[PDB]
Amino acid sequence: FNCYFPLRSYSFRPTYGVGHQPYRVVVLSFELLHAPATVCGPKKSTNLV
Amino acid sequence: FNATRFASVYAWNRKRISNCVADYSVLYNLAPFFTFKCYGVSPTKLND
Amino acid sequence: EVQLVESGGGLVQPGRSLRLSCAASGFTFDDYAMHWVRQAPGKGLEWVSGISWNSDSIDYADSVKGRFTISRDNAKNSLYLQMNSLRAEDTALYYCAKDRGYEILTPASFDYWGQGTLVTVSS
Amino acid sequence: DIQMTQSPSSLSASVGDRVTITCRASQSISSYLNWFQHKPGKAPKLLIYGASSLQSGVPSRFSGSGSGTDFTLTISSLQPEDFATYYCQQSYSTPPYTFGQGTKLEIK
Repeated sequence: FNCYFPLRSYSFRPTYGVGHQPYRVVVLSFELLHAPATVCGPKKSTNLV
Repeated sequence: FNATRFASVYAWNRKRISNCVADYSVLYNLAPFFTFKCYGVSPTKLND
Repeated sequence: EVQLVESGGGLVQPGRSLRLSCAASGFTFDDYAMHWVRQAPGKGLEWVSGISWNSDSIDYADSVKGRFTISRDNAKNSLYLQMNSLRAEDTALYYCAKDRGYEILTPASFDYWGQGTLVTVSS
Repeated sequence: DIQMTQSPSSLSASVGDRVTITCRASQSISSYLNWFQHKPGKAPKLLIYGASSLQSGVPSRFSGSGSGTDFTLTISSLQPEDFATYYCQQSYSTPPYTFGQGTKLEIK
């Protein structure tokens, strides 16, 4: 009494509506900064003019 | 809640409540009320 | 804080008839069950009779079946008990207790009691 | 329960034709059907998973469509190695993974 388990299980079923269907979420956090960068978009180098 | 006699399930009693302060902690603080299922709103934020 | 006033007690000869009145004023009487119980002068409590909120379900003690009858007046918020065919064992004290529920035979027991009235059955 | 019906059973065409096969359900299954190709001499292979999602590695000639109670598969090219038996399977109803009857395909 007055004590609840904070974890509740989502009961996903194929008979549910769109508003209750499970959705997979992937969130990308970019550490975009002046620091030495290591994740680079595909690009071609060029001679040093 | 503390009524001596309830009506039948087919003739379920409907009571309208307004223009007063509703203390939901009283219902939350009575042990005999074993079953407290709520949907569409969190029981903790009922007070606010 | 509710009030339970009982009257009708006294001394009567065996085989006579009398009436006991129990009136309540501290609560709503139209939806509560009421009971008459007996405490012997030298023994413990014993249930006698009782009536529900409405005069539909009625019960009596087995030892007093066919002898005692009860009535309930919701207009004046009280009840009456008719004492008939009294014998030597009915010289005990009688209480007027209020049941917590509304029916006659429920696991809920008597909630509030009243001061007993003394009756005597002797010559 | 659920019942799946195959309106065509044996179909004849040529190497340069276009063929269609339909699978009907007793009630709506919400586009949850799969199409399987079964060669008589080797292990059967899946062609379509879901209503209209094409499995990787198979030619784009096959095309699935339909939603609700009826579903359809179409071949536009009919390459000469497309001889097999085609099945429609539901995965939505309480009877788990019930399959429909076979659908023979022959070229002539």
